[PDB]
Amino acid sequence: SGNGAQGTKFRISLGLPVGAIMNCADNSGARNLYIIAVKGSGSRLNRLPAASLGDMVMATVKKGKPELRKKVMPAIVVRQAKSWRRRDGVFLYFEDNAGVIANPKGEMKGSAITGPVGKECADLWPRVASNSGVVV
Amino acid sequence: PLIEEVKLAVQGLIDQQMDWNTIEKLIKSEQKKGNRIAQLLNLPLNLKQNKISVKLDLSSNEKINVTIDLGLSAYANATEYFNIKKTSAQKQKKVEKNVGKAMK
Amino acid sequence: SFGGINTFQQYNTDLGLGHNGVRISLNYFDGLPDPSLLNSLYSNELKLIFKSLLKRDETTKEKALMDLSNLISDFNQNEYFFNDIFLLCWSQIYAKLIISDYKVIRLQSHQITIMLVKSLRKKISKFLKDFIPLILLGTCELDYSVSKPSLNELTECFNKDPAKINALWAVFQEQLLNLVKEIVVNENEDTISDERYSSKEESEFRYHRVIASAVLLLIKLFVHNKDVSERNSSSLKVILSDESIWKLLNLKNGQNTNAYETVLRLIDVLYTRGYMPSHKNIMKLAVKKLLKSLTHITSKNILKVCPVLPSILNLLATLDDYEDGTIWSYDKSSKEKVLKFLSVSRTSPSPGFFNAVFALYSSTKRHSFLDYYLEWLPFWQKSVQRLNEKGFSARNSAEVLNEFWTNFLKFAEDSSEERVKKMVESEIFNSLSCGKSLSEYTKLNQTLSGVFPPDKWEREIEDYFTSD
Amino acid sequence: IIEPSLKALASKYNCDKSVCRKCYARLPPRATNCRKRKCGHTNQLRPKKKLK
Amino acid sequence: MATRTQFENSNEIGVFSKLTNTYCLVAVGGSENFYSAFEAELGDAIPIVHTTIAGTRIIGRMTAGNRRGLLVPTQTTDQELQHLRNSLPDSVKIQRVEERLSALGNVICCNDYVALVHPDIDRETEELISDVLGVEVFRQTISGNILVGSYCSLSNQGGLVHPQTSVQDQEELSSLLQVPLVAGTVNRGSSVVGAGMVVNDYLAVTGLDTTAPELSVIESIFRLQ
RNA sequence: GGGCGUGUGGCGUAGUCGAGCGCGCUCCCUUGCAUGGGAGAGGUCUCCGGUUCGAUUCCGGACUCGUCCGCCA
RNA sequence: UCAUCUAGACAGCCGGACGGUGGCCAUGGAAGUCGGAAUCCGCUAAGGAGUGUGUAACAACUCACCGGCCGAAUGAACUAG
Ligand SMILES: [Mg+2]
Ligand SMILES: [Zn+2]
Repeated sequence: SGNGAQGTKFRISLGLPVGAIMNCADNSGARNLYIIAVKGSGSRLNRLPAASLGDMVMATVKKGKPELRKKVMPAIVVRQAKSWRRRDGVFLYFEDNAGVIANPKGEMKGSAITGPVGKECADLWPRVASNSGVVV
Repeated sequence: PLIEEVKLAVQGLIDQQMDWNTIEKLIKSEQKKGNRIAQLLNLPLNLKQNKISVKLDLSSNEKINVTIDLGLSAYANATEYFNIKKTSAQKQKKVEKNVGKAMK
Repeated sequence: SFGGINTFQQYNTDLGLGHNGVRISLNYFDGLPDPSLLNSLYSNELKLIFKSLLKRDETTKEKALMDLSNLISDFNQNEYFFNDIFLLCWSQIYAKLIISDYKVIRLQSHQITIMLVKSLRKKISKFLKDFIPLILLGTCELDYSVSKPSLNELTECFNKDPAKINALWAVFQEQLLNLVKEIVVNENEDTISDERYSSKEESEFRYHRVIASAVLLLIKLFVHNKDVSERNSSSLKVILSDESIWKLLNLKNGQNTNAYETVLRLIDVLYTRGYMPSHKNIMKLAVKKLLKSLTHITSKNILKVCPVLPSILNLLATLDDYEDGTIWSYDKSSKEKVLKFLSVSRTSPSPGFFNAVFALYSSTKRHSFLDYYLEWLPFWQKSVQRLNEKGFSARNSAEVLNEFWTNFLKFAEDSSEERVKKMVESEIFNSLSCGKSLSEYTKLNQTLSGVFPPDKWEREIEDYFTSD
Repeated sequence: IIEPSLKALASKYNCDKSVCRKCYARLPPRATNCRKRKCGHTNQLRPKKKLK
Repeated sequence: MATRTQFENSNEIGVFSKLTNTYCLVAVGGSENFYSAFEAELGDAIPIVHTTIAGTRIIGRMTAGNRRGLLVPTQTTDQELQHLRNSLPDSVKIQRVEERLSALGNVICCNDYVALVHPDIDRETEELISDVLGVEVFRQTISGNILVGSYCSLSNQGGLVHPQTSVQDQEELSSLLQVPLVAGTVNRGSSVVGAGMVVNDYLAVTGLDTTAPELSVIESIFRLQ
């Protein structure tokens, strides 16, 4: 995350390392996002920088519209599909990995989100919560 | 002396830590309301180099525009203009020494 | 702590609104408190409050006002703090604050001054001349939220005596006029608001809101003081002559017609007083601008400008009476403007529009402004047709139709011609017959009590039963 | 602005010093040698750089 | 007034607050300036409730409010529901909604008289809105934007809609809602106007980066003067 | 990485401290297997500082280009 | 190696630190203090045709010189263990 964080985030189990391809949930014309970096990740020998729900990543559009391909852009993870624990102790997970496109300040490139988003992401990014249909 | 009055006025407005564009708007309004100290001033103020410009009558209706440093006295600015005069003369003498051998 | 000298100000010797030796002015550039006085304040706390008020950001200004209010609230402990020096400084800052874009700043400033007057009563006498006009301007501000609380507080300050409030208008009337002059003549949109931080618009919007308040104040001053015109004629003339008040009469652009309405009221009040008749030039300038306004109303803005239209026509009728329709004579194309205005206005009807139209007709008929048959009737007929088609979809529909009938019926009476009579009957029948549910709205039926002899209406009912 | 006398009193402790050219030590204004061992008590001193 | 406010830096006030004529709701994790704006402008006549909806600071997008009633998602806990029942006046009705879309502020754009909803809501939820809020309902999209609550700001006097909206859609929605609508932007050009600001009959609260022409458009369309 | 040299009009190219020619085409004149002739336009001499009186010219720096030499088992 | 020294030295306080004369050239000015040369008398206990700050030029302040307090060694430059 980093700059555009609205508050802090509890530790969510990391599910999306570098090289992961997730679905592109918004209506910006991109089909999938390919994660090349995680904002705020630490440094360890041989350890891959991994992303969780609500994290801001750097991503490229591998499949989609040609004006979105072949460049790096920030993205926000909204669906994780690797099970994580909340402080009320429910273990929950979606059925796919999904993210949306944003600028470095966090406002969405698109306008609407298809499918659910996590509340740990909706609380942390208000534009995602603004364009989100259902928040769970 | 009147240049020193204008300098004391502009420096008093500067020492209030007032915004430069608001100072220029204050000069325009007082020129419209007929203040002599304001009307002696020219509005594109070079406060970035601590320099003002002032209108002086050529005959004791034509006016000339002279730049005055705020950090030196009016007599000291006059000595600087005299110094730029004196430096120009020496270059002219160097040109006169140049002319004969150059044109040959 | 505070440094610098206002040398330029010393030469000017104009105190603007202030009468206590400190210039008080609305413009941002000047009238700022002198550095030396600021140092003289009794406590450090007060001085910090003043620096914050000077800073541009609103959150900072508001926080300082909140602090000042708290200090005033604890008056007994802090009475020493508020001295003549505080009052002189406050007076200079208060003026700038009341013109502030943010309502909270405006409201708090007004509340604070009133508290000072209540707490320091009889010691603010020297400063009453400076403070009272500004307080009143706030009480006559278009926004209800700023004005209503301010007035209530003022009344409370004076122990709920109506006489005292009225007295204030009388006692400081010369000063109140000076404030109006300063806003109208001395100031310009640029002077009021900084160009760097505002657009060409907004700066205009702000000036207009402030000037509207001045006009409202002027109207109030005139009503309160009977002799104001005679005593302050020279000052009144300069305020009136300037086009700034008149520029407000533009309906092409602008958020509200409330400001425009205020100007109309002023013209009417001046006519009632006879100042407009007395001074021809002011009247002509006002009249021409009013005529121009008629052109401004257009199909695109008809919905927005509809409430103000009944008022515009009513003023015109009153003006026409002066000088035998002299007002139309001033403009060569005035008749054309009126005709155009009527055509645009008829399409959308607002409550009271028809009465205004009839009033205009009544004033104009003696001098034959509009041809009764060639010009007026077409206007009337088209109107009823329009009313019926969108009928009674509207709500006031019942009232609006009722009005048309009452007015048209009067217009028809002054005809003595068959076509008019024929039109009345045919239109009436059409209006009732296509109708909507005229009978069903009892009020509508009651308001539209009748249009013809009783027996005939019965014969028509007879035909409906007799019909195939 | 502080006050002229109070600016003088604060600048007596903050600005009217000398700086050793070798080890950057803040020194008395009338000093002749640096008081520090690491520069070897050198006499290469300069006035502390004022504003204006 | 359109009051300049931030939620700890956030210029979106409709996300973190829900303002009606009768009550106000604000998030629990808020700054002193953010609370002081609603406390000064609203006054003591109108209750301000510090609330959490479904464990989230976002409350404006989670709930849809009216002077007659308040709608909350299924995930709202019993402690939050009881706290809202105690803090709110007896006039308003609070009822949980069991519906898949579950973010009622995004789904529903509503005022005192008439409401716009997401087209794909369930019929039981539509009847629940019509019962609790007492409000007639239309299923419509604003130029293809299904999130009418996020992309419209609505009050009794007027409405602000999305800037990239077809004009034909503007008179259609204006005739359907019986209020005048203006296409405009908030928060230095942000498209999400309903998330950008909250409004009622006499107050509008917006972000600090909302510019002066935008604020003038707000006060003009909502008649706050 | 280092060394050495290089930089001119739209293009090529001449320059001793006091920017010319040719090519492209602007116009005019001139006529198969389409020419020639005459007046044109065209440079911040790669850039920035100093010297001089004035640097394409002298010097210093930077940019750029072209050459040459360079790791291990 | 030079100087000063109970006929009062060096630090520290306090007082004076003057006239011819605004010496001669030169400058729009420069009067000790932008520079070029000379650099002398008077009164002296003592005071430079000036050590700096210093003003357009002045004015003003301080110096190196002499004096009251102090009463005895001290200052500069250099050399090497
Ligand atoms: Mg490795
Ligand atoms: Zn040292």
